[PDB]
Amino acid sequence: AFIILDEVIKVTNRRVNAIEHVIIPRTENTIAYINSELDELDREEFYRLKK
Amino acid sequence: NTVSGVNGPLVILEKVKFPRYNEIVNLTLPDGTVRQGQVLEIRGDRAIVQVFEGTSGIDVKKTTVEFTGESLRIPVSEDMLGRIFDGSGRPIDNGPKVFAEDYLDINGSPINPYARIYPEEMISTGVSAIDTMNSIARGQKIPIFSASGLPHNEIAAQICRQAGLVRPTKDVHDGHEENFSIVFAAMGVNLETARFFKQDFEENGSLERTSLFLNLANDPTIERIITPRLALTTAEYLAYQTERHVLTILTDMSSYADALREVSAAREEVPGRRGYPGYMYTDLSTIYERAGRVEGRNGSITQIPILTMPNDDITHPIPDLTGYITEGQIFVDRQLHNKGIYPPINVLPSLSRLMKSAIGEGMTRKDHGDVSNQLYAKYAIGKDAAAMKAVVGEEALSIEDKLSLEFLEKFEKTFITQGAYEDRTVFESLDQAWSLLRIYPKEMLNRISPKILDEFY
Amino acid sequence: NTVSGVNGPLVILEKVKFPRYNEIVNLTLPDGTVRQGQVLEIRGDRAIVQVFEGTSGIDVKKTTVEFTGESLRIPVSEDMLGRIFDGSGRPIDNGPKVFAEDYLDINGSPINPYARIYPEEMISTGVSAIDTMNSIARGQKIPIFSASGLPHNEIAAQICRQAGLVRPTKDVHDGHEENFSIVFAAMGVNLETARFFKQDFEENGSLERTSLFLNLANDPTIERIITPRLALTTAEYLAYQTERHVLTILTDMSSYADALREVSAAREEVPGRRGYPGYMYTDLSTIYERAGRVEGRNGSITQIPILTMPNDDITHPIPDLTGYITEGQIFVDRQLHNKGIYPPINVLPSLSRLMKSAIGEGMTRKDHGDVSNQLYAKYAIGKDAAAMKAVVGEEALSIEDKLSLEFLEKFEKTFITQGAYEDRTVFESLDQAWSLLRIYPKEMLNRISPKILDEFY
Amino acid sequence: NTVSGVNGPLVILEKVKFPRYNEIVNLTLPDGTVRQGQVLEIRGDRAIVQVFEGTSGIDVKKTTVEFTGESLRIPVSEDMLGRIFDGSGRPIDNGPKVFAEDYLDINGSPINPYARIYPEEMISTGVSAIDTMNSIARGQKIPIFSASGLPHNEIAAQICRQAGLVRPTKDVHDGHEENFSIVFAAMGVNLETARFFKQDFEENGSLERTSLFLNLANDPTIERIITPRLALTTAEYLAYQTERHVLTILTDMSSYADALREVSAAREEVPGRRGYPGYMYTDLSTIYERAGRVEGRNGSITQIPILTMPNDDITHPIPDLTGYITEGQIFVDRQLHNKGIYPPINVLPSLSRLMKSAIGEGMTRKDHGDVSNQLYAKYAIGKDAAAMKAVVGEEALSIEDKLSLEFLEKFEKTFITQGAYEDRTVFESLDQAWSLLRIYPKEMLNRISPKILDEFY
Amino acid sequence: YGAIYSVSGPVVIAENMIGCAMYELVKVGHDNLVGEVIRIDGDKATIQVYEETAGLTVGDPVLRTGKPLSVELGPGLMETIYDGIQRPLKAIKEESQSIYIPRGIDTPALDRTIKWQFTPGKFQVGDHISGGDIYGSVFENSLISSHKILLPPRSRGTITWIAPAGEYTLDEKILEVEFDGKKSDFTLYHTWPVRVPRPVTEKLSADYPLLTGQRVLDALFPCVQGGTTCIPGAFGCGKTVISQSLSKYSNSDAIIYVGCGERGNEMAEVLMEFPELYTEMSGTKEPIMKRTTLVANTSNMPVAAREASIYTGITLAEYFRDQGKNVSMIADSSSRWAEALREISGRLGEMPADQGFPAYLGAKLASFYERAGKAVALGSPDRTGSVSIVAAVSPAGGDFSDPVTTATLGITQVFWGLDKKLAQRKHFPSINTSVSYSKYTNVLNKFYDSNYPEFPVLRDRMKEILSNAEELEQVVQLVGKSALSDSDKITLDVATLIKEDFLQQNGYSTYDAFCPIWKTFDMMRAFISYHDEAQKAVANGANWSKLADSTGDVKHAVSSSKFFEPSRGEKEVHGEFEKLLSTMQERFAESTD
Repeated sequence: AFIILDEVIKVTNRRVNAIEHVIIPRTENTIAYINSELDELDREEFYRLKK
Repeated sequence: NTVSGVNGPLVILEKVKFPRYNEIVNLTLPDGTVRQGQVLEIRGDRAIVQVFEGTSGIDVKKTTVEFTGESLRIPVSEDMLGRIFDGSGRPIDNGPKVFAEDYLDINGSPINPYARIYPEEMISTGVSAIDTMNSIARGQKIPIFSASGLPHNEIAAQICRQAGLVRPTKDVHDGHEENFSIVFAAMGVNLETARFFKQDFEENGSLERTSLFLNLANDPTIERIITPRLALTTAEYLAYQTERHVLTILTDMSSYADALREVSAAREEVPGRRGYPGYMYTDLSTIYERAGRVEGRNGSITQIPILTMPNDDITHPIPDLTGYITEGQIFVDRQLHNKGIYPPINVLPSLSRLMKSAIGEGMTRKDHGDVSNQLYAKYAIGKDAAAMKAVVGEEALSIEDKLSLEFLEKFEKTFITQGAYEDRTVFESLDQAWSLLRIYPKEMLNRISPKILDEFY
Repeated sequence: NTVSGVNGPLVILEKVKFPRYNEIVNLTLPDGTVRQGQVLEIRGDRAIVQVFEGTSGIDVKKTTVEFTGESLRIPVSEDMLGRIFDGSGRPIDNGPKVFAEDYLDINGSPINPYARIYPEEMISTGVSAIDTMNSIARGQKIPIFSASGLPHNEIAAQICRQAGLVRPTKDVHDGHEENFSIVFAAMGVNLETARFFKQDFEENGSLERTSLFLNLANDPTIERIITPRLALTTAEYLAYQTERHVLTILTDMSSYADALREVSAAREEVPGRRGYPGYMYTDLSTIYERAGRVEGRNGSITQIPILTMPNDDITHPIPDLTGYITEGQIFVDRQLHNKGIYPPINVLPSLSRLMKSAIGEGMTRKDHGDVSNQLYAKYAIGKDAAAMKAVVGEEALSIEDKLSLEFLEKFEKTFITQGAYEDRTVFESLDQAWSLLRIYPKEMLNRISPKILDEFY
Repeated sequence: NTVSGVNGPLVILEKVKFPRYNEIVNLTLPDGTVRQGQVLEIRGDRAIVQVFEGTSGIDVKKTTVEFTGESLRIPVSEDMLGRIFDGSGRPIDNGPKVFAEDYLDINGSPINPYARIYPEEMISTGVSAIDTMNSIARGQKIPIFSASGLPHNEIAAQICRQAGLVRPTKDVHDGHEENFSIVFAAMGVNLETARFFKQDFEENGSLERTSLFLNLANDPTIERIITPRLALTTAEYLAYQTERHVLTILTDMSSYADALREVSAAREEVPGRRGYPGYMYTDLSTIYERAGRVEGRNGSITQIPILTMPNDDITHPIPDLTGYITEGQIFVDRQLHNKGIYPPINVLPSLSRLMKSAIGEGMTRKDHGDVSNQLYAKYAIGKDAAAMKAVVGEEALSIEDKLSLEFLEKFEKTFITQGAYEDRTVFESLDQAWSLLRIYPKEMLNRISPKILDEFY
Repeated sequence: YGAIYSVSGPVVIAENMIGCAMYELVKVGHDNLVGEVIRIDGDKATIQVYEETAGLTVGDPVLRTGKPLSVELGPGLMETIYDGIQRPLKAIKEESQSIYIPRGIDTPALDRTIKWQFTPGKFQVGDHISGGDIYGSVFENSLISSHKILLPPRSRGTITWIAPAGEYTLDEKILEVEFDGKKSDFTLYHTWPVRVPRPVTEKLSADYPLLTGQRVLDALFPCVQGGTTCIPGAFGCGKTVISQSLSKYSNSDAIIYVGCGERGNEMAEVLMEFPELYTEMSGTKEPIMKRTTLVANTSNMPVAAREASIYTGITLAEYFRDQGKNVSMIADSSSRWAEALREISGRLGEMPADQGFPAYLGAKLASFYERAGKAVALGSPDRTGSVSIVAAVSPAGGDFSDPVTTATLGITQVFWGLDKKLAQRKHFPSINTSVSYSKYTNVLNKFYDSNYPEFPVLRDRMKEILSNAEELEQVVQLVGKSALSDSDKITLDVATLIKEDFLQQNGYSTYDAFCPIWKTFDMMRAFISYHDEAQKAVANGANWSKLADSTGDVKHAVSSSKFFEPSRGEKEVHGEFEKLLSTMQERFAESTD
């Protein structure tokens, strides 16, 4: 039981580190990139209308 | 009368209030060439015209106009096949003009004798991934969604070469009995590829059966948009008067969309979301209108529009609006292309919502609609299992999922893959579907009624 | 005539059509104040002007004009060394009266006798972090890209105090042959920041060899845009007449861009993407052209502009335009600062286009460039491997990888860490690099030829 | 007397400049239908009018206009209550005249006497989740942020209908010596919903405690924003002159916001992000200014606005601006409604920032504050425990997690869940709380003073 | 009268339009095109012209008719297909020889040759009369002779003339009303403005459930006659199949099918399919057709028609409502109407401010909605009529964040989900309890309690099984399965059963033509009983595996339920499901010990 416990904890430890460092910041950066383009399409339109 | 001004490529005429709407006017320029333009709008003591040849040369006081008195209409013959035209139907080979037996309107709004009988008989394009999954019916218009990073021009080409070689397969199926003719319209496409299209018609031996309208990007914007309307009108004449099965292949919608966009930069009409006109929908719908079973119900026009996504996403204005007007969509994808697949067709967002009703057992089989339904569910799981496989490890896998991972690859590399010259029987397609499904027990199936399954599996 | 209206910093003047473009006019206010302005637009019996002084408080018929009849030019002199100015060329600390020996108009193009022979000599500040990875040639422009929460001011200060001590050492090597002068233009910065820069020039004994132009943010937005340009006109004069290498430090670029943006959303032009100007590029381009060797070929203008991202991204319209025009960038990072590394300049994506050109063999080794290629590769892979170490542990970390982990630490704490009075030289930097690089086997070190490798491990 | 045009909701009437701003005008039609409207803008020989009923169908010559001479104000009275009104405050009850005692402005402020004295003294809603855990004291404005995935109207009614049955119970403990009145404002409402509120009130016998104003959604947008403004003014008069504690229920702020975004279609006023005004702040503020302690301070006007997220986005502009202004917020989530808990207020991110400031005694107990800390912290931990249980299993879980789990199920199914016609007074709520918390020993209860903990476990 | 100022797109501008209003019917040009003055700018009127331009010149006359643009509702509406401007499509096929409307061709709003049998009302001479009171009735079909001829909304007076029973035309006058002097003579047809909500005696709260005929739609949140509903689409997920399928399966006295701006193939399908198939009301000789009045617009026809579509359609539901007929109006898809509105917004040149979409859009969507509902029929004899609006919503850009959907959810009280991932997997229509709500629920389950069922109890448990499954699935994906509680496994398993039997059904259930409430209740009742017995069974001790193996025979039997049709027990209560409960109880006995 010990030897197995020793192997499984090593895998569970890698997964926490992976989701924390890689996954979450990728979701932040991608969201942001798209946000910045997106708001500008709505704004420029209003300026076009006004002109 | 005379030019007051020119604003962008749009030319502002000052003129007296008499012209027809969409009336051709001829602008006399001092350079030995007279050109035609069409009043885009008629207004109070002025009209704004975009001139169909060139974009420069208009002068203030050195210009003369004379009103033709006749709005543009396409002069139509059913002898127009076996001729090479440009975007105005003028010859480029000197000699073969459109000519006429009748004169019909470019919008096709006067005649519109489209049958109130829903797509009926089967059509194939000889590509298994198309035929089985999103099955084409005559009069059905289902778009080809592509993305650039692709040999998307090669996929269009493949379909053009394949169209008319399918037709003896279809005669035998009894989803065709009558002549097959091709109407081919080119907008903003490369030089090399224009020679590929001519060459594909030549091989087939359907050069006589086809009309080519060739329009480049160095030919004007307004003139680009007219081109498919000429083509379309001629197809409607083919379908109605002589009860033919007409396939018009209309490439490239994206080029057509830009052209619309460049205008309205001096019109009073204002542009909506993402700088696209709000009546862009209206423009697409005029093109799309000639498509459907004709009255006589022995002819039809089937329409295949070719769209390359210029940005790659499907929520971009060009694809988003089109998908709505049409009944389903067909997705080509970059990812398959990368592995080294041809024709690379992803089927997961691909669905045609009028597929089941059109088709029946007499030219397909009853299991055609069931066997397709099974293959989507299994492919979908295989795709999610793959994504999870990367992140967590093989910890989130389960027995069904491991089987699904293999299924994905099996399907991708045997089913979807085939040569350019290759064409496929629908009945054949269906035995290859069953084969892939043979690696799963039957208790795990549920998108097929147990009666149906027992017969063909 | 007199003032019809003012809409923001635009002033609507009614006056006749006789003035020239950028002709100075003077506004007589009834408040006992005169304000100067320059014609941005001339129209049919009216002009639209941006005033350098004030931004508001402009009347109708109380306010009158007299036109100067003279276009906007800078009295550029060479005995301008050691004198202190503001953002218009008035003294604020009682530096010597401007005089005149030549007048040059500001247009980003005085006489423009910029480069058609590229730079090839080397300038070192004694900073390894900068010099090795980014080889600064005698008329290249490499900006400093930093972000908020960093001491960008402090690094700009390192350059200014350490320059003018390293340069005579470099004079003997034939890296230099002539004196150095610094022309510092500050834009839109705090009192506290402005004093810091002045403190650095006093402290060294280069207050007599520097020109300082101070613009604060509470001085008009129109004054702020003229400030970098004024500095640059002067800079070209010193280069021309007395043949010195002039280094220009133009800080801060974001402040300048905020000024342009207010004069583009208050203009009758619609601005580009993210509400940032459509000719924002152009405005930036004006500075940047004014780079390279100046006639007599022994003076030059070299540029380091200082940018702080106000939104922490290279996504933003300022970094992306800036980086295209210049030839490299020197990148500073947040992580390194937090840890206790000064200067905190990271070397991960810092890049020099004209690296090859800048290195020589009559004042630098030829191995500067070869060894650079190794450091950039090794550091880059090493940073990425470390993040990877965190995730995986030691179950996908090799022996070789352990060695990359050691190279990374050592590079950070030695190569990048040096105090703000520590002076290096190129030969020392190479020697220290060689040592770090030494633990790697021969096989590993593969982007550098065997001839070089074998001699120096 | 001559309608110039109609451009959407906005109507241009051409008649002289002698009217004042927001003066009611009458459009007299040959249909015998008199419609009143209010001038939005007045300009030289034209005014721009939004008609309350309809907005179009007026002739350009067969019409006349008359000016009332009175700007819009509400006839306010204490005998007005217990009656159903439209969005202009005109009976639909088929009851008598509105009656006046004063005419008070509905423009945004009547006299604005909003105190510089902070909230104390409990106002009871009769919902356990709100009252104990998020104590609202008079003058505070705490919104309910709900979604369309919840039954927002039904929860809103619940707060009104159970409110004011709390009051005899308060009078005995001596919280309230003066009476309690409800002002209920319904916006852009569906017909079933308008009727629903009256029926609920009738059932409890809360009908004559409240006045209901219904504006229906077929009624134009301008009427709709006027509705809460009418309500809020009536309330400020009852609260000031006859000293009563008033709870004002305003649903739906999202429909009010839409109206504001909606008007602008000939104005030279541009909106901000997502199409919603840059001045969306300003409009919110307007409702918000009537809310707080009245002068004399035993009466108050207490405001609970109800905001519906249409797409579950907390980064949606409507909630964000509001959230900054408001003294906390109540979050209601879809998840709990799904388990079948009703009301389904998750008290997980809900907060009252002046929680301590409200309670006392005589309408609360001393032990109220300590308990609020025990239950929130234990609950949060309960959610975390549910996820862990799924993973570890039931036969491998911790003691501390097991307790936290037990608490989650009881907490949800007893404290939050209450019946439609079951009133939950604050004294009643606090007892149910001790039963839930009892399961933890004294050793695990510690955000409670040992004095309390010894009284009640 | 007026002289054309400019023609820009199919929009015509005309100067010299005075004593004109803003909804006027006009004849445009020398071509005499049907048209309407939408707005006016000073003297210059901006007119939307409902036939295309291809040759209309400037300076041609514009003649105002002296009245608004209205639609005609008379007899013969049933068993005929019209367009959205409402000119008979069928009559167009013979005479013009063009199946769809030709340019420059005009045809009046209804057929003027058709003769109808008039039978007298409940009025005689010299009687006081009012609006929506029944002046007669016309035997309109064979299924229904329920077509009441009414005095129009907004009419009162005394009837000077009552004509006797007989055969007449619908142009041939039969009624004179005198109010103050001659009000007008009346005929079988009556006119109604498509821009006003039709008058009503009172609106009443909805409380009578309609059964959709789809077990899944009734099960989670019941439909009501008088209500409002959204069904999500995506334009390739078989949204059409379920729309047309609902229409057949739902049972009302009159049904109005409104194709807003459609494929043209899809419209064609319904036109063909309905006389071929049968009603569940025993309809004969073109069964379904006799019950439907059909509004057909394709997107390829003019944008004006497509604006007009919804409005004509709602007025038709409303006309029948006043007669005391209960109506199902299925309008598909409301997002295409919004796309027509975005088109108008840019063609006139009005400001868009609803995310690149119209100013008016949010309010126009609400205005359409408020015309639907349950009511006491117009006129004093008192009848019940109702209109349930089923309005399809689908993307106009984003997935639910498009303007259309955001507005519609605000105003709708019933929402039934449709997930895309399950659509591609074939498990449509998929109703997700998070993406679904009904505010009508509480009055509806109390209604079903009166009818016989225990229904409210089953609802809570149905919700609980679906609800926990979504949360446990998120732990399954990330962590994996190596453990998942005995109780948690059970919930997952049973939720699969609910998907397969209910949620999946559309040409996969051999009985689906109309499904009673009792049968739905009986089916769900077996699922819930299996659930409670199972969770108790693991807790009182018995392995999860032994419990799967012994339940065995019954578990399959509930899996197979969906194919089964009423053929045992009553006509709505089914014995195979009743038998099932008792056998279940026996399985639990084997399984615990």
